[PDB]
Amino acid sequence: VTGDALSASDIKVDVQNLAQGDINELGAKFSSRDDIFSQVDTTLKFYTQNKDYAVNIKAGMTLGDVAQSITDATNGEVMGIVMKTGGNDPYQLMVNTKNTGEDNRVYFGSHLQSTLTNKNALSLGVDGSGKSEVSLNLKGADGNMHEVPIMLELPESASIKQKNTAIQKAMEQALENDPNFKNLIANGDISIDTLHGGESLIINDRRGGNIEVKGSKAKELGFLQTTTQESDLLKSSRTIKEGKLEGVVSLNGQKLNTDAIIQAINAKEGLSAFKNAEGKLVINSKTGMLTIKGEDALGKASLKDLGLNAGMVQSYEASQNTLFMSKNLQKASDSAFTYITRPTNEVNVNITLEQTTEPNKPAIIS
Repeated sequence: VTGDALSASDIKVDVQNLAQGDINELGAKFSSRDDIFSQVDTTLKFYTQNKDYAVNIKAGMTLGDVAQSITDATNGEVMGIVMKTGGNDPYQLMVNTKNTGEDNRVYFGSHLQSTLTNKNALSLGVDGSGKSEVSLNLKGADGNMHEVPIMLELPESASIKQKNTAIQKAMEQALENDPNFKNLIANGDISIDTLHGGESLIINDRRGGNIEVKGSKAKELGFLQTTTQESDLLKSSRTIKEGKLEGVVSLNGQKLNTDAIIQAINAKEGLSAFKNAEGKLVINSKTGMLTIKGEDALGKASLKDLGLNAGMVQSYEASQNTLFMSKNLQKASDSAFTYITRPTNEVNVNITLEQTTEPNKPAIIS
């Protein structure tokens, strides 16, 4: 092998890109690994390797705790690592992938994903009922859901890749042209990336808000799923205990056959509850926030029988802004080269790619 671009175990190899894992900063600066990361229970939501993960975070956890818990939630596929950086509080939480290749980008919050399987022409307009044939429903700068029409008159595409780019542009142009979205696209909270070599689009909202692709023509873009799953705020650890439970407890102040409790909860403004397929109490709040407390000794002692803890719990969405700022430092990406692309640097005639090469001066195995 000539130069320094690869090591093999008369062949000419231009190495354009190397395969990479993802590297992200998540969370604020800390003075110490031991400082408290969050004083509230909450969930860190992200998506990678085609899997949604929800890492539970408990009130009073340390930065060190959260780092490890990311690693433990994912079985080591996503590594929660602490790295010294700059400034007075040096410690910053990093979330880095174990693996290389495009499929390992980490998308925080919510996302919808498409798969185009044809290059047919589409016109995206307005149906005979006056409704957008395709529209994007996202959470706006004001905290309310809004509808962004997506219009597009596109002849047959030469490839699936140029079609998707076009859609991407259309969606990006719409969002940039709407007051409720202009700055969410500028600051990176809302993005629309292409993936799987052009075959797929992914809308991601790092704040975690609902995403919907609506309209008579959503299917034509290839969204199997057209809405993201609003994930529930609080779920008991245990089925509610059988028999006489006693005392008074509060949910955001509001005083109290897990059925009886459900009906009790639903009669309170901005709280909702239901019974799971496992028989468990699930409580929601409009604010994304719950504070559980016992209103008298017996209540204090009965929270465990409802599989609850005295404390505050927050939706990811409710706590994203304070606990979970994210910035990508390096994007997971496939390797790219030519005698061809691949999701790792190990290209098996065995070859490991180590560096890019300069045009007209490639690696020669001989």
